[PDB]
Amino acid sequence: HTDLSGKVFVFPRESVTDHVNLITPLEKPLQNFTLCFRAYSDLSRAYSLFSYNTQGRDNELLVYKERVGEYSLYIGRHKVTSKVIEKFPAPVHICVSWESSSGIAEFWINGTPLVKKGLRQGYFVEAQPKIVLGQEQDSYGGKFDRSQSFVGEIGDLYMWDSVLPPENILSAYQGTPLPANILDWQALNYEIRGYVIIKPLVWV
Amino acid sequence: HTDLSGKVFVFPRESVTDHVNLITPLEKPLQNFTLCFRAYSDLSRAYSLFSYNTQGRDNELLVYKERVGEYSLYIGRHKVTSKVIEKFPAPVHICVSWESSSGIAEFWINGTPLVKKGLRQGYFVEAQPKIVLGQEQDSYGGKFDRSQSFVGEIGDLYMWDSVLPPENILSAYQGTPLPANILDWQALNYEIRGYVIIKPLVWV
Amino acid sequence: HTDLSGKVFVFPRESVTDHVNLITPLEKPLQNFTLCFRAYSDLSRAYSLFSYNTQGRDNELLVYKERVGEYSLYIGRHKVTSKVIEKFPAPVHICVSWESSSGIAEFWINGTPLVKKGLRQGYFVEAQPKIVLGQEQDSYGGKFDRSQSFVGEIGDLYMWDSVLPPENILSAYQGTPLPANILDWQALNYEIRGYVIIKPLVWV
Amino acid sequence: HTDLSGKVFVFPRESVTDHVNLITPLEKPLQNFTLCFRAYSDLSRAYSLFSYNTQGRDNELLVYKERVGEYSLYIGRHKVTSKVIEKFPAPVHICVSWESSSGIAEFWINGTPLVKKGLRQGYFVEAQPKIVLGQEQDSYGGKFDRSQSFVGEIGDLYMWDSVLPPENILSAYQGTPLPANILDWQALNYEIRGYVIIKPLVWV
Amino acid sequence: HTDLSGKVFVFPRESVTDHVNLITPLEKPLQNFTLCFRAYSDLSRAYSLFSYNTQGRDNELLVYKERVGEYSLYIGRHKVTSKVIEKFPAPVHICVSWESSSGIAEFWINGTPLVKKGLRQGYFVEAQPKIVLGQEQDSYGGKFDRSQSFVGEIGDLYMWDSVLPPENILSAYQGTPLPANILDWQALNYEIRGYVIIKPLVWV
Ligand SMILES: *[C@@H]1O[C@H](CO)[C@@H](O)[C@H](O)[C@H]1NC(C)=O
Ligand SMILES: *[C@@H]1O[C@H](CO)[C@@H](O)[C@H](O)[C@H]1NC(C)=O
Ligand SMILES: *[C@@H]1O[C@H](CO)[C@@H](O)[C@H](O)[C@H]1NC(C)=O
Ligand SMILES: *[C@@H]1O[C@H](CO)[C@@H](O)[C@H](O)[C@H]1NC(C)=O
Ligand SMILES: *[C@@H]1O[C@H](CO)[C@@H](O)[C@H](O)[C@H]1NC(C)=O
Ligand SMILES: CC(=O)N1CCC[C@@H]1C(=O)O
Ligand SMILES: CC(=O)N1CCC[C@@H]1C(=O)O
Ligand SMILES: CC(=O)N1CCC[C@@H]1C(=O)O
Ligand SMILES: CC(=O)N1CCC[C@@H]1C(=O)O
Ligand SMILES: CC(=O)N1CCC[C@@H]1C(=O)O
Ligand SMILES: [Ca+2]
Ligand SMILES: [Ca+2]
Ligand SMILES: [Ca+2]
Ligand SMILES: [Ca+2]
Ligand SMILES: [Ca+2]
Ligand SMILES: [Ca+2]
Ligand SMILES: [Ca+2]
Ligand SMILES: [Ca+2]
Ligand SMILES: [Ca+2]
Ligand SMILES: [Ca+2]
Repeated sequence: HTDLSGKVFVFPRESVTDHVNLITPLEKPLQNFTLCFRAYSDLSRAYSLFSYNTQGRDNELLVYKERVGEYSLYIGRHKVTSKVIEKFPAPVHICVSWESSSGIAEFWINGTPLVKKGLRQGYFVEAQPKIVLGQEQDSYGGKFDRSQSFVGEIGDLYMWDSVLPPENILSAYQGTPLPANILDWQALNYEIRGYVIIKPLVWV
Repeated sequence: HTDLSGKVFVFPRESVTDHVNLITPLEKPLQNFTLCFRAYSDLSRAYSLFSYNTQGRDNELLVYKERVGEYSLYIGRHKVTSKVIEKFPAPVHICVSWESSSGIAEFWINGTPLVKKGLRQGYFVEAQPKIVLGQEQDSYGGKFDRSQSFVGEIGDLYMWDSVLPPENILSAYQGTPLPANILDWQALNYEIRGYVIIKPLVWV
Repeated sequence: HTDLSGKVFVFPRESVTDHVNLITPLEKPLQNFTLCFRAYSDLSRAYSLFSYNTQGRDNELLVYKERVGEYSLYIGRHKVTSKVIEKFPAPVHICVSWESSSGIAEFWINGTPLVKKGLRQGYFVEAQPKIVLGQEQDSYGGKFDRSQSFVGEIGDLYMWDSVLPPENILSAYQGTPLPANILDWQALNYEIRGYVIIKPLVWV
Repeated sequence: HTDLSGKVFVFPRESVTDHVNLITPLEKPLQNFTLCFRAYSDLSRAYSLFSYNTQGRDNELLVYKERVGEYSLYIGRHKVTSKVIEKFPAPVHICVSWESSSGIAEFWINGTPLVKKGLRQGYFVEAQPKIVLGQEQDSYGGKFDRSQSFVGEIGDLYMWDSVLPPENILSAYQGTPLPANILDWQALNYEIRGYVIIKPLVWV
Repeated sequence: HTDLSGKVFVFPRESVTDHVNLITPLEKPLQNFTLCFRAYSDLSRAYSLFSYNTQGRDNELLVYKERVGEYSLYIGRHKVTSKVIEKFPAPVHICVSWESSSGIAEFWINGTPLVKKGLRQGYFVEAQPKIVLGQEQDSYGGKFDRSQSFVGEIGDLYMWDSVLPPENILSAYQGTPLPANILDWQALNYEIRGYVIIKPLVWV
């Protein structure tokens, strides 16, 4: 219930402590989802963008940046990776959807679709998650790793319990996202832990 | 008899099992043909795009991607290769024609002609093929190789028993192909085997 | 009290001793500041752009170019670094701000914001500085290092005791800078030491 | 005489056999000449573009591609080479002129002049040539070398017994060449030997 | 007293002999000068562009190209070098000025200023020079070096006994140079020695 429109979280340093917890009242396992957000980082090493863990389940839903031009999604421990030509460093808009019935994961980078990949067909992503920005969880809420920490800025984060069609991905990219029912940047419940600063978004 | 307009086959993972069989009424050997399709893959290793084998004849008609920027056509186990400047990764539209009387092979990449090459002048491509997408055949219908598997998306596949002139190549590229009499994306008989998913084409 | 409009300092050679002292009656420690200037150098080795030391304190406020595309700010010996795509050699406009309350350092290169970083939250930059262009200080006013010397041209330098908003940054870059209260190019007090020549600015 | 307007010779494979003989009625030594043609090849090794030998005299007039971006002219066994930034692979339009009185050779690539070079000032290129496309001659009409063979397509070839000024070079590049008196694509006397196929020009 | 408007000197081969002597009415030592000319060469090795020697003094005023993207000026055997982004091979317009009072050398490449450098403050360039294009002098008029020879084309050369302001540099670049009192392409006294050919300028 905080509207962060026009603002970003800044993770201004590398650490094993700095992070934001995102709170969602999700109690039903997910068959489908889409996650979109905007990020600006000049890290060359790998890092976690979005870490969603549940009780007894590490890497239940994880968006991980392997290196420049390579984006990975983990579902239930398994992963897929797709490549893109991108400038570095540069602000980026990232969406990824996943659909249990087919296992298909769709990444979109700056409104451009990456090659589809597939994993975990028939799997249900569990609910009552702990969701962390800034660090990658290895436990339910913790066990961070400095070498996976995100340094930079994140904004405009939305998560839906459905697979967005292309037009709705583009809406989000263009700054007019459709209402989101899992996480909503315009009505976000979060906890800052450590050194995270909220600043205006100046790089769009 | 299936209309796949606006859809693609997604081969969402590397494997030695996942493939699509394409079924054609072909009992007469081929003197002339054109084959067009659209593909999107972020593999950098080599892979088969279109594998056509006949009884006792490996690589009877094979479209094979050597590496970024290099496309090969095999006719009757002989091969030619032509080069092109292309982005990686990127969607591509590929056409290739071959004419027995001259032996000339013409590749067209995104509506741009590659340098013509020639092979097997006077040869007839054998009939009663097994045609496979997703894997490269070494037997009549099988003996696949994981290191040659296609991971990504293929759509808009057409095959004609004639050599198309440039305007019809361009028309296919532009999404208004001439009706095709060997294989036709709008009236396709196919068999999915293993993990292959049909999805909307979102990258044109 | 000198108007350097349309002029630059030229540091025309590598040396250990050529430099300009910038004089400001700065008696109270700084909680906030912004520094903007234009520079043109074809050095590929590291160099100091702006060196501010106080008695007994090295690198109290230092803007340092590590290598092409990498800009560093030191506050009380601690540093942050941010990256940018830039041409080399090329003239550049650089602004950097820092805010004690948040620790946030903002670099802007040719009116483009770099990724925010953060350091020294709650700190105050010490007053009574010696401020040097052309050389990096390791003592209070001296102990230079030719391998860190700046060779090239600097102009349009301003320093304010506040964090400028983006509109004021862009005005400095391409419009009328807001008059500045610590250092101001239209009313600058300076001392030339060694081989430094004032010339018209010809590269904007 | 044959009008090859809108057509090309296709040398579809590497060989020591495949070539075209061109026949001119001139029957005089050459003091001045210009030669223009279009070519499209994806060879990265060296190759002969135009080979003119006379009785007992190798490399009497030879246009030879050393590697991407490097064009050589031999006159009377001596050579010059000039460089250009060019795309690879790509269609190219090539003109070269030579003037005995000055020795000056001018290459023009896609209507752009390369650096002038000079050779054989005062020499007369011998009369009664054998002129070959597709292979490099080492004898009067033969002694080819597969490692110097041209694989690809050639069209729009014209040769004049004078040095064309820039405006006439550009006319040739644009597809409105002045009528030519040594060799003329619109009234060409030629002999195909081995595997050379005439096809429509599809790459302009 | 020869008007070379629209023409260039072509140095069509590497040699230790080919050169042009430029003859000037200059008789007093030089405190200030500007030298502009256009050049086109595809040499990648080092070479001399303009060699001005006086009795007993090598490298009295020398414009030397170290390698692509790097231009050097020698005054009285001392050297400065400045860098630029340039295409290779490509025609270039080069101006360089030097002012004894400050020691400042200003290179301009295609109307774009390079970083200023400084040398020989207070020095007077000696009079009664021998000025050579095509070779680098090590004696008063001679002692050439094949590995420093200029191969290619030079035109539009002007030398003034003052430091030109930017507007006048740009005029020369654009083809409307001010009349020049040391050397002037429209009223030039020169001696061709060896293989140098005058041709029309075709690459502007
Ligand atoms: C998941 O999404 C698909 C469309 O992608 C939809 O057809 C399906 O009903 C969704 N499943 C659930 C449980 O909402
Ligand atoms: C194949 O093409 C050639 C030339 O285009 C033509 O002569 C021949 O009839 C074609 N063959 C068939 C069966 O159409
Ligand atoms: C400086 O900005 C701070 C935040 O660091 C702000 O709260 C304060 O008012 C400013 N301090 C001064 C001396 O202007
Ligand atoms: C070749 O060109 C030169 C120009 O130098 C001219 O003098 C000469 O007559 C030309 N030769 C012929 C046969 O036209
Ligand atoms: C050289 O230039 C300076 C300007 O800095 C000028 O004062 C001086 O007179 C010039 N010398 C001559 C002989 O013109
Ligand atoms: C161990 C490791 O490198 N990674 C990469 C992201 C997921 C997984 C982890 O830390 O849990
Ligand atoms: C053996 C091999 O490397 N290749 C490449 C494509 C055709 C052929 C094959 O697998 O049959
Ligand atoms: C020691 C060193 O390499 N540096 C780089 C700039 C700051 C610091 C110094 O010279 O004081
Ligand atoms: C021997 C050789 O390498 N060459 C290159 C072209 C001309 C010459 C020849 O084969 O005759
Ligand atoms: C010796 C040498 O390499 N050089 C480079 C230019 C100046 C100087 C000379 O030849 O005189
Ligand atoms: Ca984990
Ligand atoms: Ca971890
Ligand atoms: Ca096979
Ligand atoms: Ca195989
Ligand atoms: Ca220091
Ligand atoms: Ca130091
Ligand atoms: Ca030969
Ligand atoms: Ca040969
Ligand atoms: Ca010398
Ligand atoms: Ca020398």
